[PDB]
Amino acid sequence: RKKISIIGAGFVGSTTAHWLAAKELGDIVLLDIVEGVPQGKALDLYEASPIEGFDVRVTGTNNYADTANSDVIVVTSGAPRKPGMSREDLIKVNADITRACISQAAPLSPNAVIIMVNNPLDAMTYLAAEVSGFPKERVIGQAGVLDAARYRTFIAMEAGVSVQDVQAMLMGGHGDEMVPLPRFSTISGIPVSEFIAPDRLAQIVERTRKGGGEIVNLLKTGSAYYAPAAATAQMVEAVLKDKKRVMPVAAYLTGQYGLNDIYFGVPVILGAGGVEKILELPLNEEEMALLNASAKAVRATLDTLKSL
Amino acid sequence: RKKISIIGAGFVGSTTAHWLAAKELGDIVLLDIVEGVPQGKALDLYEASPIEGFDVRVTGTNNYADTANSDVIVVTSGAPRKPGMSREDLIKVNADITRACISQAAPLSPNAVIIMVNNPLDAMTYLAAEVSGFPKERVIGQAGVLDAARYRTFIAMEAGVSVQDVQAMLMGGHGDEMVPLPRFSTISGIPVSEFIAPDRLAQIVERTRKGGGEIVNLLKTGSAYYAPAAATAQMVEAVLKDKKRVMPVAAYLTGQYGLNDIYFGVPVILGAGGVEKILELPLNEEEMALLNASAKAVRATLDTLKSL
Amino acid sequence: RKKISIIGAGFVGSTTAHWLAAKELGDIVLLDIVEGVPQGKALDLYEASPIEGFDVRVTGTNNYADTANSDVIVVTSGAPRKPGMSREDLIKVNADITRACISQAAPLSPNAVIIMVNNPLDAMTYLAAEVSGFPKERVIGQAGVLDAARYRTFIAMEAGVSVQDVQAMLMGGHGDEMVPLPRFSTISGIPVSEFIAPDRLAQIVERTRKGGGEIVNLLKTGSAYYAPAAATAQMVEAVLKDKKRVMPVAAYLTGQYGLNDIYFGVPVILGAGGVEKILELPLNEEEMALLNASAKAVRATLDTLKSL
Amino acid sequence: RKKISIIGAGFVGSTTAHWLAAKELGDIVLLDIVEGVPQGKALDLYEASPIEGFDVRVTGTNNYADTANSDVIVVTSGAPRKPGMSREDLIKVNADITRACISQAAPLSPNAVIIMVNNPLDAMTYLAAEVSGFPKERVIGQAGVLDAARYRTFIAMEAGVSVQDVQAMLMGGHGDEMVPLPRFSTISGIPVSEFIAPDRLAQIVERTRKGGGEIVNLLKTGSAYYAPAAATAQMVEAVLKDKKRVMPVAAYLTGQYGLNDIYFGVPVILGAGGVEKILELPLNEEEMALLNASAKAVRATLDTLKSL
Ligand SMILES: NC(=O)c1ccc[n+]([C@@H]2O[C@H](COP(=O)([O-])OP(=O)(O)OC[C@H]3O[C@@H](n4cnc5c(N)ncnc54)[C@H](O)[C@@H]3O)[C@@H](O)[C@H]2O)c1
Ligand SMILES: NC(=O)c1ccc[n+]([C@@H]2O[C@H](COP(=O)([O-])OP(=O)(O)OC[C@H]3O[C@@H](n4cnc5c(N)ncnc54)[C@H](O)[C@@H]3O)[C@@H](O)[C@H]2O)c1
Ligand SMILES: NC(=O)c1ccc[n+]([C@@H]2O[C@H](COP(=O)([O-])OP(=O)(O)OC[C@H]3O[C@@H](n4cnc5c(N)ncnc54)[C@H](O)[C@@H]3O)[C@@H](O)[C@H]2O)c1
Ligand SMILES: NC(=O)c1ccc[n+]([C@@H]2O[C@H](COP(=O)([O-])OP(=O)(O)OC[C@H]3O[C@@H](n4cnc5c(N)ncnc54)[C@H](O)[C@@H]3O)[C@@H](O)[C@H]2O)c1
Ligand SMILES: O=C(O)/C=C\C(=O)O
Ligand SMILES: O=C(O)/C=C\C(=O)O
Ligand SMILES: O=C(O)/C=C\C(=O)O
Ligand SMILES: O=C(O)/C=C\C(=O)O
Repeated sequence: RKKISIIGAGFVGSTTAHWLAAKELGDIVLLDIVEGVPQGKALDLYEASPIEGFDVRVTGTNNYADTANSDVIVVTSGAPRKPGMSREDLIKVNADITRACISQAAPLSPNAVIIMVNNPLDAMTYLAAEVSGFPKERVIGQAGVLDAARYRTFIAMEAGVSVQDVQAMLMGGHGDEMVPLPRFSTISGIPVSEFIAPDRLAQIVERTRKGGGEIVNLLKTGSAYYAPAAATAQMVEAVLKDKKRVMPVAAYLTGQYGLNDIYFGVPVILGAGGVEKILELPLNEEEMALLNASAKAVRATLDTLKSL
Repeated sequence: RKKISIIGAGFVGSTTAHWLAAKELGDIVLLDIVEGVPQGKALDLYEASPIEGFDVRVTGTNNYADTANSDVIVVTSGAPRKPGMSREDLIKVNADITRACISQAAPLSPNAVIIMVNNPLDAMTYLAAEVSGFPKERVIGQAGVLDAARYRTFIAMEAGVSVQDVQAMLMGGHGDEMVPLPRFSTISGIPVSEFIAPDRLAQIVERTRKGGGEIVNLLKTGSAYYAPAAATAQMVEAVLKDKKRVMPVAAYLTGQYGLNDIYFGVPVILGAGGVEKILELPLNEEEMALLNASAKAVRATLDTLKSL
Repeated sequence: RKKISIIGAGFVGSTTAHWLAAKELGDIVLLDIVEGVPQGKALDLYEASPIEGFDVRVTGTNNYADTANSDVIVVTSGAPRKPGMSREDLIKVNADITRACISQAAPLSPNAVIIMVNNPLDAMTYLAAEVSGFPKERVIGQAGVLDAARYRTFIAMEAGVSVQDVQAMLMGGHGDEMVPLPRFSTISGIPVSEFIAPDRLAQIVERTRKGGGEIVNLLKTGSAYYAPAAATAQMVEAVLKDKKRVMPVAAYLTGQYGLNDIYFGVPVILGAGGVEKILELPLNEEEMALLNASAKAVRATLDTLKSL
Repeated sequence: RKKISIIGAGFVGSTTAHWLAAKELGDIVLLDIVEGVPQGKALDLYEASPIEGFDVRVTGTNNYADTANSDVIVVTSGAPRKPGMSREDLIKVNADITRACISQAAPLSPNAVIIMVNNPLDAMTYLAAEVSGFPKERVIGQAGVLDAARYRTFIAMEAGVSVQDVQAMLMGGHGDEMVPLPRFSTISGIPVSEFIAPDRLAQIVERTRKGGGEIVNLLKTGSAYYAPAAATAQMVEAVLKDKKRVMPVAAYLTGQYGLNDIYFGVPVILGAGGVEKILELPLNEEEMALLNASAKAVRATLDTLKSL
C-alpha cells in the first residue's frame, strides 16, 4: 500500500487523516511532538474503520523513523493564528517548526512529494524546498484549492446551485492579497456573471479573501480545519492516483507571469510527479495588477523569512 | 424509501438500474414487456447487493401496477438504432411504444417526475408530456448530460487532464444538429481554448455530435448504454436529492431563445420540482445560428410526430 | 431533504456532522450554547462541499428554533471525561445538560428519532425518553456500535484480516461492565475463536471494555470522537435510509433477558421506525452472569439519576 | 496506476469493467476476439467518467500486446450456458478458449494474479494454472464470492435485515454440488438459524445451489453478470488494495479437507500476494459428506478435462 505521513497531528492534520482514511488511499502515519496525542487520534480513527469499511492502517507516533519511505508527506505542524492576527504573524514560530520537521522527515522519504500547509503558506513552502533539497515540483503548498473552495461555496450559495457544478480559478499568495478570478469562474461552463450581479460578486471576492479570518473570529480559539483538510486530501489524492488535476497550488516559479524564484499560487496540472506543469493564463491588466500586488506581499514574506 | 420505476429493461434501463442501485437512492422497479427478462436482471443485480453493501430492493416486473406511486419514472423502452440509421428513423416504432408506456405508468404515479430517454429524444419527450398531462417541468428528456459528457471526455483526453475538472454546456436537439458550446466549455474555470488548438477543438465538436453513431458502428448490433445510463442516473439523483444541478436537459420552451411550444436541449436548474428554471444564455450570432438550425431539426421531428 | 439536528457542536457532534455531510443524507443543523463555535464549524464544513462534491446545507446556530421538524436529533452536548474519571462521574453535570437539551429540542421535532450520546449513556438515554415523553423505540442511545467497533478493530488487527469481514455482537451498559461476546463474533461467518487464541481473545475483550479509557489517557485533554461519531452516523443513516441494521444500541427493556424498566445495550433491528425489534439471544450461563453484572451497574446509575 | 486486463468483453467482462472503473482502482484493458465490440464498450464506459467523476483509462482492443504487464488478469472469454444446460456442458468449448486466452496473456504479465471466471470454473481455473505455469496461489477462480452473495441475499430477504450485516461461508465446486454452510452463517455475529426456520433455510440453501440456473431461465438468452461481475471486482480489489479479505475462491489444494491436486472452493485470505493462506475449517460429518460429494463432482470434470 501507499504510505502517507502527516507531520503535526492537530486540527488540520488529524482531520486530514480522517478524509484520507475514508478514501482508503494508503496507510497513514500521524506524527506529533506531543506524546500520546497522535497515538490517541490515530487509534480512535482506526477504530472507526469497521463501521466505515476502509482497510487502511492509521498509526500515531512521535518517532520520525516511522515516516520513512512515505510516498507523500503532509506538513501541518505549524501553530495556528488567533483572532486579530495575520497568517504572516506566525512566520517566526513556524519557520522554526517547519525547518525542524522538514530536516527530519525529508531525508527519510527522498522520493516523496511534500505538501506544505503551515502558514504563512507560500513562505513555508519555499523554506521546505530549501531545507529538503527536493526537486521543486515535488515540494508544493496547499492554499489555492482551499481558497477557491470557499469562493466556489459562496457562489453556489448565491446562485442557489449545486457546489458540484461550480468551478473557479484563484491565484496568488495565500493571504489578504489573494486573487480570486471571476472571469475564470464558471457554472457548468457558464460565466458566473450570468448568475450573480457584479456588486454581489464583488462581496463574494472580498469574503473569499477574508474567508480564513471569518472562521477564526467564529471559532475564537482556533483556525479552520474541515475545508483545509479536504483541500489537502484532494491534493494527496491527485498525486497518489495520478489524476492530472488542474488546480491552484503554491508552486515554484521561474519566469511565469514575470515572476522568478518564489513559490506562488498558480494553476497547475498535479499528478504522480507533483507539479507536472504550470499554466500561464492570459490575464488582463486589472488581473495582473492584483497578481503583482500579491507577488509583492509574498516577496515581502520571503524577505522576512531571510532575516530569521 | 424513494421509489424509481424504469420502463424498459434493456441495455440502458438495466444499466441505469445498476448505477442507481450503487447510489442507494431508493427502491427500483424494472419493468418490461418481455417475460422473465426484467425479473432475471433485477434479481441478478439484487444479488450483488451483499458484495457492494447497498440496501435497495430491485424488483423485475411485467405489471405496471408495481410501478404505482413512483417518485421518478425513467423511460427506456424504445427500440435502439443499428448502424446506418439516424435516431429519427426510430420515431414511428418508438412513438407507439412511448405512448403505450406513458399512458399506463403516468396515471399510477401522478406526482412523479418523468425522465424520457427513448429516441428521438426531443420528440418522444414532447409525446410523453402530451400523453401524461403532467406539468411540463415534471416531464423532461435526458440528452444534454450525455452529449456534454462525451464532449467533456474528448476534452480531458485531448488536454490530458482530469475529467473531474472539465465543464461544458451543450444545447439543442439530441441529434446531428446538437450544439456543443466551446465558449461555454472550461477546465477549472479556464476556457478550453487555452488548452486545445481551434482545429483540434473543431474535431472534438464534430466527434461529439457524431458520438452516438461512433459507438453504434463499433458495437455493430447495439447502441451505447454506459454513459447514457450514467447521465440518466445523475438526473434521477438531482431530483431525488434536490441537488439544484445546472445541466442541459430537453425542457419545454415557451419563448426562451425565441422558441415556443417545443422540448429542446437547454441549460436548466434541476431539482426536486423537476425543471425549476430554464437559463437564457447570451449566445452570439454564430451560436444562435447553430441553435436555430437545431430548433429546426427538432420541429421537423415534431411535424413527423404529428402525422403518426 | 431530510433534516438532522446535532445538539452540542463539540468533538463528537462536529465530527458526526462531518461523517454525515460526506454521506449527503440531509441538511445538518449544528447547535451549541456557545456563540460562534457552531457557526464556525458549520461554515468551515460547508466550505469543504465543493471539494468533496456533496450538496448538504450545514448550518450552525445557538437557537433551538432552527432544529424544528428534524427527522433525527443527535445529542452530544454532554461534558466529556478527563483521565482518572469514569463516565458515571459525569452523571450530575450531564443530567442537567441533557434535561435542558431534550426539553427544548423534543417539542420542536415530535416525529424525530432521538439518538443520545451523552455519558453516562444508558442513564442519559433513559432521562431523554423521560423528558421527551417520546415513544421508547424512538429514543435510543449510541454505545454498542462504538464498543463493538473497537472490539472488531482489535479482532481485525490481531487476526490480520479485513475489517470488512468482521462482525461482533456486544451488549450491556456503556461502561466497565460492558459485555463483548466472542461466541457471537465471526469473520466471514467463522467464529473468531478459530482465529485468535483464548488468552489473546480475553485480552481483546478487556481492551474493548476499557477502549474508551485508553483513548482518554492518550489524549489527556479529552475523549474519543472519530469512532464515536462514525457509530452515531451509522445509526442516523440506518434510520433515514430504513436499512434494518442489526446492531447493539441502548433500548428500553420490558423483560427481555430478564430485565425490565431500563435502557440497556441490546441487539436491535434499526430502521425508519427507530428500534423496530429487540432481538433476544440465547445467552449461556457465563454470558448471562456477565450481562447481569452489567445490568446491576446500569441500575445503579439510574438510582443515582432518580435521586438527582 | 495499476493495470487490469479483462479477457472477453462480453456480459460479465464488460460489467466487471463497470464495477472496477467506478472504484477507480486502475486503468482497464478490455480485450475480445471480436473487432469493434471491446472498443465500443470501453469508449462508452470511458465517456461516463465525466459524469461519475472517476479518472480511469478504459481501452478496448483485439491485441494481447495491450494487456502486457498487468497487475491482474480477469478471464471472462468463455461461452455462457443457455437454459437446459449445465456449466459442465461448456467444458469442451471453454477449454479451448481458456487455453488460447491464457497462453497469450500469461507470458505478457508474469507478475499478475490471474482471476478465472470461465465455466466450468474449478476445471478452467486448474487449466489456467496449468497453461500459465504461474504459482498456484496466483491463479484463482471466482465462484464462492458470487455463490455466497446469492446465499447472503436470500438470507437478507428472508430475515428482513440489511445485506450489510450478513456473512456466510460456502465451499465446493461452482456447481450443483455446491455447499453453503448455515453453521458458518451469521447476522452481526448471530447464527442465521436464529432468524430463519430450518425448512425455510433449507430452501434458501437449495435456491443458492441453483441460483445461477434460476437466472438463466429468466433471461433465456444468457446467464447472470451483475453479481458475477461484482464478485470478480471485489476479488480484484482485494488483490490491488491488499485488503486481506476472508472469502471463498477456487484455490489449489494439497491436502486441506483431505483433498489433493484440485482447484476447489475454499475459504482463503486474499491479498496482494493472491491466495495468501487457505483456511481449514473444522467441518462436521454432515458438512464433510456434502463437501466430498462436491469434490467428487469437480474431480469428474478434471477427468473430462484431462481427456480433452
Ligand atoms: N495552507 C492553508 O490553506 C491552511 C489552512 C489551515 C491551517 N493552515 C495552517 O496549518 C497549521 C496547523 O493548523 P492547526 O489548526 O492544525 O493547528 P494545531 O495547533 O491544532 O496543530 C498543530 C500540531 O503540530 C504539532 N507540532 C508542533 N511542533 C511540532 C514539531 N516540531 N513536529 C511535529 N509536530 C509539531 C502540535 O503539537 C500540534 O498538535 C497552522 O500553521 C495553520 O495556520 C494552513
Ligand atoms: N436519450 C439518450 O441520450 C439515449 C441514449 C441511449 C439510448 N437512447 C434510446 O433509448 C432506448 C433504449 O435503448 P436500449 O439500447 O436500452 O434498447 P434495448 O432494445 O436494449 O431495450 C429496450 C427494452 O424495452 C423493452 N420494451 C419494448 N416495448 C416495451 C413496452 N411497450 N413496454 C415496456 N418495455 C418495452 C424491450 O423489450 C427491451 O428490453 C432506444 O430508443 C435508444 O435509441 C437514448
Ligand atoms: N456514548 C458514547 O459511545 C460516547 C462516545 C464519545 C463521547 N460520549 C460523550 O458525549 C459527550 C460529548 O463528548 P465531546 O467529546 O464531543 O465533548 P465536547 O465538550 O467537545 O462537546 C460538547 C459540546 O456541548 C456543548 N454544550 C454544553 N451545554 C450545552 C447545552 N445546554 N446546549 C447545547 N450545547 C451544549 C458545549 O459547549 C460543547 O461544544 C460527553 O458527555 C462524552 O462523555 C459518548
Ligand atoms: N464463475 C462464475 O461464478 C461465473 C459467473 C458468470 C458467468 N461465468 C462464465 O463466464 C463466461 C462469460 O460469461 P458471459 O455471460 O460474459 O459471456 P459472453 O458470451 O457475454 O462473453 C464472452 C466474451 O468472450 C469473447 N471471446 C470468445 N473467445 C475469445 C478469445 N479467444 N479471446 C478473447 N475473447 C474471446 C466473446 O467474443 C465474448 O465477447 C462463461 O463461460 C460463463 O459461463 C462464470
Ligand atoms: O485563517 C487561518 O489561519 C487558516 C485558514 C486559511 O489559511 O485559510
Ligand atoms: O446513438 C444512439 O442511438 C444512442 C446514443 C445516443 O443517443 O447518443
Ligand atoms: O470514554 C469516553 O469518555 C468516551 C468514549 C466512549 O464512551 O467510549
Ligand atoms: O449459471 C451460469 O452459467 C452463470 C452464473 C453462475 O455461474 O452462477
